[PDB]
Amino acid sequence: HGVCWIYYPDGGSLVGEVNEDGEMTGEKIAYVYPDERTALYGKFIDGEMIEGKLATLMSTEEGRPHFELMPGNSVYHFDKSTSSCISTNALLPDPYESERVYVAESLISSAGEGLFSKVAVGPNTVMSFYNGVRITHQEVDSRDWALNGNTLSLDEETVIDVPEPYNHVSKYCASLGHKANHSFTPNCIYDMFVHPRFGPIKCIRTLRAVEADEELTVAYGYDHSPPGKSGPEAPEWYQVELKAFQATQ
Amino acid sequence: TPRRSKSA
Ligand SMILES: Nc1ncnc2c1ncn2[C@@H]1O[C@H](CSCC[C@H](N)C(=O)O)[C@@H](O)[C@H]1O
Repeated sequence: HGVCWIYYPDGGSLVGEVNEDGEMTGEKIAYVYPDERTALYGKFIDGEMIEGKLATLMSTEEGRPHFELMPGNSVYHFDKSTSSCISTNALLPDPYESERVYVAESLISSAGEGLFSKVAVGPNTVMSFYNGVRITHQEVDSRDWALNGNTLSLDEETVIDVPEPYNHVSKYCASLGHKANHSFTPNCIYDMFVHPRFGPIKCIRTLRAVEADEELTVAYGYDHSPPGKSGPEAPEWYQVELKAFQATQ
Repeated sequence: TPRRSKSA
């Protein structure tokens, strides 16, 4: 029997034996996270996760992976959000993310909560996921900023959002990317990611080495010179910090 | 003026 490994540009991968139709279908298929250690092992159909259990990729021999199931009952499955449903299990955290980041009071004055690293990692490390409901750019761009605190463009046709009350960890903790605060000197970036549970979303990836307990920040990238109106389209707190920065140094 | 979401 032959084994196929399909790596996504983000570092994650699908591995297992394919059927006659050459499809990733069976009870022994697995999605392996970017650390090439954490995995979701179980039932998949044509590469789509039906029932994946947390496991650890122990070793690989001639392309053949050996997994060891983690103790526990938590199960995961493809659960792509819609414009109204963010998740079937809002309180089930992502296992990879749970070992890399945590939420706490931000070190940035009056910035509420922030996202912090649990471990020291090197450059280009995926740390968190930015899942949320999927809505149009027209809907987002047509409403008050008060409702767009957590909106992130996925692509030309979709915007990901984490609307109230899901912006509270007590109501939603499946992903935590929306908890990272803004910085004009960020240590992370938002990057494309294909997640076995959340589907196509964005992730938070480090730009360089980060230490344990260091706050993770990303440049929100709001339009500073929007064509059609001489005024940076962004919330007040952003415009304030922007001026302070452009004057800082 | 139009875009009101993260990422530049
Ligand atoms: N550099 C900064 N200065 C002040 N507020 C910031 C900031 N970066 C982010 N924020 C705040 O972050 C919200 C971003 S969502 C990030 C999580 C948020 N601080 C929380 O506690 O849920 C924004 O609406 C704004 O209130």
